[PDB]
Amino acid sequence: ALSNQPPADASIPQDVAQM
Amino acid sequence: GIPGALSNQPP
Amino acid sequence: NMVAGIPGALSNQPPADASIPQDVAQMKDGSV
Amino acid sequence: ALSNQPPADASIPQDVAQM
Amino acid sequence: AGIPGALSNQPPADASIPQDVAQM
Amino acid sequence: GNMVAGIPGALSNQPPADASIPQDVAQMKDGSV
Amino acid sequence: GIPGALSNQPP
Amino acid sequence: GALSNQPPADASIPQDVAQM
Amino acid sequence: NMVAGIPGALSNQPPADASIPQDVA
Amino acid sequence: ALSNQPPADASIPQDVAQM
Amino acid sequence: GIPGALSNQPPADASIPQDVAQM
Amino acid sequence: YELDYYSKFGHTDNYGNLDLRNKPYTQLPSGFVVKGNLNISQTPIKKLPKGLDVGGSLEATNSALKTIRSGTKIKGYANLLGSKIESWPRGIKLGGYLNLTDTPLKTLPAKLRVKGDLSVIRTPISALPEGLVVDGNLYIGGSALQVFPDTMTVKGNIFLGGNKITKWPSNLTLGGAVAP
Amino acid sequence: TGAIEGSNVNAVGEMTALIDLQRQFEMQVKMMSTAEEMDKSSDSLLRM
Amino acid sequence: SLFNVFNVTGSAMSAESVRLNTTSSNLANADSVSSSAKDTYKARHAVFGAELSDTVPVKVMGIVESDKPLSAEYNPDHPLANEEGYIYKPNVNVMEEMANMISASRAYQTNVQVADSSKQMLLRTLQMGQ
Amino acid sequence: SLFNVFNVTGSAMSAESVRLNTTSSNLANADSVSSSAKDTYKARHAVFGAELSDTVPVKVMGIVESDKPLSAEYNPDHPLANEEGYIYKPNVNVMEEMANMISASRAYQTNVQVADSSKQMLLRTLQMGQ
Amino acid sequence: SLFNVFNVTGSAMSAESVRLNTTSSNLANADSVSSSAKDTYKARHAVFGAELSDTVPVKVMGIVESDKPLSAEYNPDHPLANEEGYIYKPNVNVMEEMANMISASRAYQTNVQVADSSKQMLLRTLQMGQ
Amino acid sequence: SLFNVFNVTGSAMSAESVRLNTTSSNLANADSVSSSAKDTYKARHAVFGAELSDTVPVKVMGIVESDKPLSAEYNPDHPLANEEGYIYKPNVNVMEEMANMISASRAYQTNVQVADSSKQMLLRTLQMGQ
Amino acid sequence: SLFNVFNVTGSAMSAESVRLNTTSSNLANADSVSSSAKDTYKARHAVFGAELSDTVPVKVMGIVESDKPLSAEYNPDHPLANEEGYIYKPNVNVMEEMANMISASRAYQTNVQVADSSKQMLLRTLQMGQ
Amino acid sequence: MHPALWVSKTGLDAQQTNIATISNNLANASTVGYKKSRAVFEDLFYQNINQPG
Amino acid sequence: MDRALFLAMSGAKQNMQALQLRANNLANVSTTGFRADLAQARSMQAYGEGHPSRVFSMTERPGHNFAQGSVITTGRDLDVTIEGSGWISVLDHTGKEGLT
Amino acid sequence: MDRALFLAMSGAKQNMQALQLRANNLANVSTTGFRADLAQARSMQAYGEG
Amino acid sequence: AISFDNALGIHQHTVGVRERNAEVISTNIAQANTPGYKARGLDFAKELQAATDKLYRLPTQPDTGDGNTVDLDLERNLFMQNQIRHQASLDFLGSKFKNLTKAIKGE
Repeated sequence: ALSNQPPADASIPQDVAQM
Repeated sequence: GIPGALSNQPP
Repeated sequence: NMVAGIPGALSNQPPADASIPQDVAQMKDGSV
Repeated sequence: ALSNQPPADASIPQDVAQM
Repeated sequence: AGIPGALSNQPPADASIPQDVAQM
Repeated sequence: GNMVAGIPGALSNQPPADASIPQDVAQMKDGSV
Repeated sequence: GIPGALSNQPP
Repeated sequence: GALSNQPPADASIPQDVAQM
Repeated sequence: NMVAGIPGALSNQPPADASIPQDVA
Repeated sequence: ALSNQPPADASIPQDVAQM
Repeated sequence: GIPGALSNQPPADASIPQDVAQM
Repeated sequence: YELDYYSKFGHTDNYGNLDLRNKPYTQLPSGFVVKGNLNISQTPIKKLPKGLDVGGSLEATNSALKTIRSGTKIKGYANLLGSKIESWPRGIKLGGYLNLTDTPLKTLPAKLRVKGDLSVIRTPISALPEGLVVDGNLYIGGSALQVFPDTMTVKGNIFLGGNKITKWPSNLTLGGAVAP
Repeated sequence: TGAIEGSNVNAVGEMTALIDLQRQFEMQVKMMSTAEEMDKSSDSLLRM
Repeated sequence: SLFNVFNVTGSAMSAESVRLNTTSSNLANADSVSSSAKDTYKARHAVFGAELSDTVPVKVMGIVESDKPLSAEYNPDHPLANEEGYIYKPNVNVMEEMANMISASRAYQTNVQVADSSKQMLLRTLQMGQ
Repeated sequence: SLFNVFNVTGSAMSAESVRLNTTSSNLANADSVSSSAKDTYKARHAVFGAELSDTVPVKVMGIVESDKPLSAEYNPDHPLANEEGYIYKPNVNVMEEMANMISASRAYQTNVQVADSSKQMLLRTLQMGQ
Repeated sequence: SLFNVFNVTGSAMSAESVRLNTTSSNLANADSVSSSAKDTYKARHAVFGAELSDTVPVKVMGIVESDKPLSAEYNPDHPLANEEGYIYKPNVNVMEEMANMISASRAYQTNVQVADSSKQMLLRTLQMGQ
Repeated sequence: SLFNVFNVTGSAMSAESVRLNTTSSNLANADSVSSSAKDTYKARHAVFGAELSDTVPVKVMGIVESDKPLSAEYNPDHPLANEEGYIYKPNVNVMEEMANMISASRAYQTNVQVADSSKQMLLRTLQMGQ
Repeated sequence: SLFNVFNVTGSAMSAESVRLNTTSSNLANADSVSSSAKDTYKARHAVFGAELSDTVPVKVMGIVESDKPLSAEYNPDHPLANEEGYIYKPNVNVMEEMANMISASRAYQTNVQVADSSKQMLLRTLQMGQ
Repeated sequence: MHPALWVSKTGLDAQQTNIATISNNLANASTVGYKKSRAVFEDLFYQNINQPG
Repeated sequence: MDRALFLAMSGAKQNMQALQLRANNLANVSTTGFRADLAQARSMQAYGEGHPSRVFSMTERPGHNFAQGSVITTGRDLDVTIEGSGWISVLDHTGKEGLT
Repeated sequence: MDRALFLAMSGAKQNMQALQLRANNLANVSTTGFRADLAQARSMQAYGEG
Repeated sequence: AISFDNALGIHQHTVGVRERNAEVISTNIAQANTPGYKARGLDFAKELQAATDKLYRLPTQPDTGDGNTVDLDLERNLFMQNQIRHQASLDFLGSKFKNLTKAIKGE
């Protein structure tokens, strides 16, 4: 699946609220 | 569409 | 039609062991 | 051998009387 | 034929002779 | 000079709460510097 | 260079 | 690589860097 | 006149093993 | 080395005295 | 020839005068 | 010798099925009751006791069974494959199929009812009894049968298996098909 | 009288025989492997 | 078309690698009571799929959690304990995860053999005639 | 031909797989007093047979149950206890299953060597003519 | 006449092929107890022959069963046992089957080289005077 | 330009070698409390870069020490102890060093295959047209 | 004349084959207290020779047993025990026989390389001038 | 199966029955009028291998 | 191909036979009045033309361990053990006298 | 691969569950008016072709 | 006569069938873990008739709740046999043109 916009970085937070 | 699949985006 | 399900340990079980979700077990027959 | 129709699945009942 | 006491994989029905095994 | 940088391997692939990578190095992952 | 880079020469 | 016109020096492994 | 026998391991061992049939040997 | 007599067959006796 | 070399023939022995006598 | 009460206990499973495979028993006590299935395969038993009751199915494959006496109650099926039975008694209450393949069976009871399938494959039987009713599949392949009675009833398929039938029943209603 | 004679099997004697039979068995297996390895190599002679 | 084979084997290896990472996250969270999202971790299982209707690639159509109940532990003094003192833990089963680890690795390696063997067939076809 | 070896060796690969699965069901049912089908499980054995029909493939002709009597144990208070109070357990012998497990694995792997050996002979037979 | 070497090398290829098929059947039926004690499988072996009445072809003169006594095993549990609880097994020796596998494969491929090199000599003969 | 691949894979060979030698210095100095430069050893790590803007070489831009605090140990009678009785040791973690050793070695070898495969594509390019 | 090389390498290969068979017998008879006629086996060794006075072929000139004493073992209950209860066993040493297995095989294969290389040189001489 | 595997298995099966026989004797150590049972071992058939008959 | 494959195969096959012979002794540790079987190897040279380099090894049963077994005291009148060396004459099912 | 891997896994998994039932019995030895729980295994065959 | 259909024989079609057979075996191995998938077999004689189909394989052992009828032992052997026979078909069909070109050019 070749897109034109670089994929965003994954996020692994301690709380999803402070994300 | 698998009924009730987990998602990959912050709830 | 499309056939699918969870592979591996969970499916290779007798149906009494309700590890597989009910709707996923339905997919193991046929779908469209 | 081969056949023209799919083979049936396997039955693993906890009570053969109810199949 | 061969072995005399082979099993049958079909579920018990008590009405149909199992043809899975070599019933001869 | 629009590069991406960081410590390869085990240090980076821990979740950010570990705080093993220096903050200066960790911020060169978005294309800065 | 890297702000926290280490030198290869004696301190 | 980065070819230079003077031979590189040998690395020094001192037990104490003051005595170098 | 023929020269026949079992080839392989069954003939390349001492005859005291007695694996080859007598008629064949 | 070539000869006119076919080479003799080996013996490998179980006991040499028996021969 | 080499001294002490083994021979490829049964080893003439004792019992059965046949070997003890015939050279 | 003969099976005793204590010897009976050592050949019974949790749900009450008697297993006598290869066991050297010659005769069973009269009025015998089995909680579940009965297996007398490969046994030197030549006769079944009068008043025999089986709570399950009778298994006598490749056995020496020859005589079954009337009044026997069998809840499940009867499997007498490869045995030495020559005739089937009248009045057997059979709750299942009757498999008589490769037996010296010669005679069958008149108006016999089989609640399951029936097998006479490779049997020296010469003719089927009048008024035969079969609720399952009938296999006569390799047997000596060549003439059917005037009236018979088969609710499943009829398999000739190779034997040639010349005289078909006058009154016959078939729920399935006929195969050679 | 009043006693039964058992077997005279020396358990240690059998065990030490076993370990020697294993090693001698394995060494000859290596001889079989190196015999076919030499045979495979000496096949490029006819490989013009 | 042996290039279609590479798609099937390539899709298979992707599917088996997804299952391995799912197994890795199950082993790492077999004793985790808390979570970022305020819901107890449930054992995850990627769902394979086949669009049978020649070459049928295997596709992962999503991760589906096991429906087995969370294993409750009597820990009355734990801060997260309920009114009756029970804390709930993931329903990960150790034995079934080890089988998935063994199965995912073996299924991954056998698809490499098919891809390598299919690669030789295509190269041999290039030599046809020439 | 050398391709017949693949059919013969391949049949043994399936044959030893049947005996392995039978042994697995024996080990898993060595302590099962109850059973669906109203039958106290008895030890099952896969009886191999040469189907002569040069090349002699091996076929499984059917699974046969053990002739040993069931192990009776006095458990009077069990719901499955008879009038005398004995419950019956399968006649699975652990030692023979472990021996069968070893033999089935050893025989399975030596059939792989024969298939591999025949594969090389066919490849060299193809290099002739090139 | 013009291809005498091919008829001899080719005969060896057919001869050594039969010996591999026989080896495969012996290993695949090493644990086939079958029934009775005289219908039990026995290790089979091809017999090579050379009629020296130029070139001497190798002809297989039929498959011959081994004369080794059957391997007896005490097992009064198998339903196909006998009065003394013995099941007789095929007289197949794994070590001699492995050696035959090595000998057959190498000898088969050796004749490939001779047959392949024989064609080269024929091709060079056509270039005489050119 | 497949020669550019040799500049990319070859750069990774050096880059993965630096990370391996970095790992060795961390493994050997995980218990070293003293130093020749009067500063306690800290787990060093390489920094990879990609000047993305066709072929993007990977270059090490410098070695950087870990941000983890030094591991303190209560050794009140050691010559190097402080007033509170603690000595400080390098913050080297065994588990991450093993992962670096596994990752760097596998990354080093997977670039050999690309450099070896790219070599073959160039040789066939020279053979084009003839 | 490179055909002489064929004689020398062929004689060397024959000598190595004799040494390998001697090693094979020593390994098989390293545990034999008995013998065919009447004399305990002693470790055999082929004798190579060079008849130097071009090429010097290597010829085997006979088999000579090792002069090491037979290893006496205390087996007093053995039927073949002497007056002191000692039985004698062959003086085969495992370590030196394994070295012979390695040395003979590697020496055998390098002589094939020389003959194959020498075979090419003769062919290029035939093509000289045309 | 290699014959050595089954020969050893017979010894394991034989000793298994011996343990079961011993276990019953110790179970009935207080049973009034009980007689102890002992297991008797004997060697099995001896077969000529290097002879056709 | 080299005849050393079969020379080593014939030794490996015999080592298995000696292993089985020792296995029967261990399977018969508790057997009553059981004499352990002795196992050894014999070297038989392949006499013929050529250099004497090929010698086969085959296992044999030279004898048995006739030592006194371990005596078990049972306190039973119908149990007897032979003191020192001796035998008891018995006839098997074939009516053939044999020592036990 | 072979299905005997999951056939044995489905057996080892149940042994742990049986072990849990026995663990609850021994934890409740001092409990008042506690009725012991019995554990048994049921043999269920996969009926079908083959 | 003298046409490509007769010059090439049936070797022009066998190469295609061995490719289709290899694709199906690759599908079976990949779909071995997906439950509900039924192993597909290809009938060689059917594509022979199509030259001058896609059946189901009946299992030798029961399923384990998946319903998947793929035996990985069988698939590997059938993939090995097909690959060996595929190379032979290329050798047969390849030499058809090599002989054909030598007849035309005479050299």
